[PDB]
Amino acid sequence: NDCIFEVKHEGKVTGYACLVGDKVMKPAHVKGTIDNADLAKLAFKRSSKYDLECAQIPVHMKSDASKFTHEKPEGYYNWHHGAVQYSGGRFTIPTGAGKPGDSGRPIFDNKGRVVAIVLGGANEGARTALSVVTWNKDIVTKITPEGAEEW
Amino acid sequence: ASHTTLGVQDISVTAMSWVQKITGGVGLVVAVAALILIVVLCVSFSRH
Amino acid sequence: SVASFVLLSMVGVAVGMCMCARRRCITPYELTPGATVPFLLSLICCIRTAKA
Ligand SMILES: CCCCCCCC/C=C/CCCCCCCC(=O)OC[C@H](COP(=O)(O)OCC[N+](C)(C)C)OC(=O)CCCCCCC/C=C/CCCCCCCC
Repeated sequence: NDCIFEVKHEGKVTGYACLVGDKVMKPAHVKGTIDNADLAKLAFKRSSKYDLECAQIPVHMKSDASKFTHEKPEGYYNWHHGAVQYSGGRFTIPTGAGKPGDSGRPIFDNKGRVVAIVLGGANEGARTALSVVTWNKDIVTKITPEGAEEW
Repeated sequence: ASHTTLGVQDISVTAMSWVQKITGGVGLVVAVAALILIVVLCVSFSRH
Repeated sequence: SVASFVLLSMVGVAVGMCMCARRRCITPYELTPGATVPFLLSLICCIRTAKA
């Protein structure tokens, strides 16, 4: 934990950029400059398909990036605003747990490794379906439940 | 003159084959680029 | 007039049979929760998933 950085704006934080493996994850819909000076200077390749902005970590100096994994067994995970529960192909939370302005928050498994980065959520009544950027064995994927709004 | 003069398309030499060769080569490279782009769109349309 | 009328009616019957085939080959996938329709069958029968 504590490896993430808030992407700062003029007067408030609009999202969170996470360090995973050797890439500086950052959602693309959120805009800002990133707090840390060096990270702001990297070339961020974008993709509207996956709503992501990533760049090679200066791994010569950043040797603290979070571990990652590709398997997502159904169970319970945590995202620093509570505990996210897995079911089928959705992530659900208590309705008030999620809030705008905290998009890009990494979510971990029980062993302290990230599995997905939240982009937004759809309030389903009691639960909130999370739109996340995860990855399978090979390549990233964007699970977007119906009616999910950006954060 | 004891003949007539009309538009270009029917007056070009039989050695207009240069035009056909250049146009066909450009059309081939354009078609290959379009096919590659179509294939890339197809997998990108199935990976999401 | 007769030839034109029947031929357009023939193509109408053909398109109706195509629509009926699409309905009867797609409803099993519609009823089943999970929505695992393959990409190939979605393209052939001209349907889209709920995550695209
Ligand atoms: C390695 C490769 C080697 C191969 C090379 C092949 C060579 C290429 C050759 C072409 C040969 C052309 C021979 C045919 C010519 C005979 C046509 C004709 O018999 O005509 C001749 C007339 C006679 O002259 P005159 O004095 O009686 O007329 C003017 C009257 N005065 C003077 C009072 C103004 O001349 C006229 O009238 C013409 C007037 C109109 C001409 C202008 C044409 C306008 C075209 C515009 C195209 C627009 C671009 C389209 C882009 C759209 C985006 C997709």
